[PDB]
Amino acid sequence: IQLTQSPSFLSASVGDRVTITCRASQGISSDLAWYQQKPGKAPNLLIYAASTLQSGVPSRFSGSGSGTDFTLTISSLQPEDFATYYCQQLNSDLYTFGQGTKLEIK
Amino acid sequence: DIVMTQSPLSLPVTPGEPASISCRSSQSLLHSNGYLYLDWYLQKPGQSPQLLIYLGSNRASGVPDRFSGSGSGTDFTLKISRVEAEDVGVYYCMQALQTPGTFGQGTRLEIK
Amino acid sequence: YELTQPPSVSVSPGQTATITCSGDKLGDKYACWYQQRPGQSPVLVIYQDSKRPSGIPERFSGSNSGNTATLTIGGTQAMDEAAYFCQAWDSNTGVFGGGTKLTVL
Amino acid sequence: VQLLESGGGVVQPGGSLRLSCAASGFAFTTYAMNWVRQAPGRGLEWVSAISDGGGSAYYADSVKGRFTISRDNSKNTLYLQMNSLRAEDTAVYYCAKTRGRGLYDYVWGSKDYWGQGTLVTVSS
Amino acid sequence: VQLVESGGGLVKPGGSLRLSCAASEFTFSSYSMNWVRQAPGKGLEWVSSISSSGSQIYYADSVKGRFTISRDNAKKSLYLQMNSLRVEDTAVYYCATNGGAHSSTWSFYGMDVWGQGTTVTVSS
Amino acid sequence: EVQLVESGGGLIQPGGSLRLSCAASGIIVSSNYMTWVRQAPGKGLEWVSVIYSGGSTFYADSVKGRFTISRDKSKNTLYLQMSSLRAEDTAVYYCARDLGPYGMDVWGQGTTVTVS
Repeated sequence: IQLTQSPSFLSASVGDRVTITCRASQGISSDLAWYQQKPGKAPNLLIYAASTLQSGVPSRFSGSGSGTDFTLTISSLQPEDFATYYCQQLNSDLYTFGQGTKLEIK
Repeated sequence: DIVMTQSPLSLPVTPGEPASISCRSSQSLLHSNGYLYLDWYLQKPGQSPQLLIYLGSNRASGVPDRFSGSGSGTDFTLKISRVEAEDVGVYYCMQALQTPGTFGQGTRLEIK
Repeated sequence: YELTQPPSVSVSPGQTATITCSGDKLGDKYACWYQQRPGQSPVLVIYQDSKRPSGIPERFSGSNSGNTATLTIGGTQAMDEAAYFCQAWDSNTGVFGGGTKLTVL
Repeated sequence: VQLLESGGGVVQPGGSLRLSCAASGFAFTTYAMNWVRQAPGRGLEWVSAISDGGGSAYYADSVKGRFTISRDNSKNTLYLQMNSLRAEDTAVYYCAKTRGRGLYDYVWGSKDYWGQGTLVTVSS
Repeated sequence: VQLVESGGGLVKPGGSLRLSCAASEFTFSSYSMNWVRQAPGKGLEWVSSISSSGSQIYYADSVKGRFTISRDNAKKSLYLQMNSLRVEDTAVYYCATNGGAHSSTWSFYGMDVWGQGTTVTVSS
Repeated sequence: EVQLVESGGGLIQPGGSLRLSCAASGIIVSSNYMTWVRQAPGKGLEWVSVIYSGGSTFYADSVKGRFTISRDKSKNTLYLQMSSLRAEDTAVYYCARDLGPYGMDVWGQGTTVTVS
């Protein structure tokens, strides 16, 4: 399967509403995990099953979409909310990731 | 029956301040297998409750980090780190040990 | 289904006792009777409405017909003073009678 | 996850009703369910709970015999039998699922997700 | 056989107990067991019953959904799970054999061998 | 509480042999799905291998015939036999625990492997 994030380089100031899109080419409908990676650090779960808040993630992070469309929504940005954001195929055999979207506190 | 009493009946607390809600069980709710079967609920005004604290000291998925529970045997306390404007509403405790499921009477944390 | 027994009956020692048991079409069913002397676990004394278990003297006579089950005790003595439970089975349900207390003077 | 409660309205004192908790977005095949009532301004009070596949029918005293519950494990729905309704059951009814799916997570215990509730009014 | 019961004690309403009725010999296998409770002020009540094989299990109307009779012919023991012990369950329980192998032949026999009863008390 | 620590990578001649290690505290390796994940410099994450809780193994198309995943129940550790190393194997590898519908809940710090 092929996962495509859109778009790669993304910029906004603090407080903006961001919508990072990882687009599923076939349509899987429940198998997404949102991976935020501080530059040169260890990634962490943000939303698993594409809609539910993984424990300890602050409530400003949300996920939405099911089927062929999927999105990452951040309700209110923070100066530390810059990272490279990954989408992953859950319940798979190759665990295909996306290319990576680099949000920038700009 | 397990009749549970909350303390106190009302806690109007300004936002940013800390708050503790205590509810004591008539019987012992400890160690059905080793845990404390008391659960904490918040019914925000006009909408349905969801779990805040389960098993006395632990919380469910996605709960704000400010909430924490404590106490063993019969005395149990909820510990809000910092009251804010979304925390308004009634708080319930429940004994989760015996089949007759009894809730508290309802203490609101409000903004005074 | 309920079985109705009189609360208690009494006869003088050496007499003949008669204790009844009532049920709806009870003469079509098998009824057992038990003896509960106070402070004692009960003992079966009559089953199948006519037969008498091993270890019981023949003066424990029971019969059934119509809507009444009856037990007859000729030559009643002192230790016949006991609780008497008429039993019956209906639709795989163990239902006990009221239990008639027999008193000897 | 959605907990759509159906039925409910104005029923007659001593009459009859049946309530539906249509659930979706989760298994419901290995999850227990709970029924919770709340008379107007009187607090959450318990009614009922069921096991993963029925059979385990757990009731309070005030609903002894008079209420019975069932589930449609194929269609993923929860049901609730009512008879001879009194005036103390005039309330809004919540169907709620237990946290979880293992044993010692009591089928009458923690209630993770709740519904929107439907009002059941007994009057004339 | 020679029967001895155990397990009766002080519990509060809604609590859990698990009685027992142990046999002396292995002739236990041929006996369909019955549980009969005796009130402190009244006579006897039939509680439950089980077949010799244990596949024909019946309960009284007042007790289904709460109690769980079970046996083990190789263990020569008879149990009675005692859940939601409730206000009028305080009594002395008797374990009595029927002799009839299956529920279809219970009416042809009577409960002959009773063990020493065990006192169960529920109160706050 | 749940920590993965990795060692064994380093600068190695092309086509050579090497092995990684991944000690685990808290998680038992011998009954959970452990995966090897690769990240080339200037690139993103990519899957390498997974060994099942029962012991069944799996590797990627770019990995088959070259690498081997291995374990130890006594030390609660995860290994990767590194062999026939080409220039494309220059990457940083992390060990993660696979739970199916649940994502890679815990991760390792990572070790840099360079080919020259």
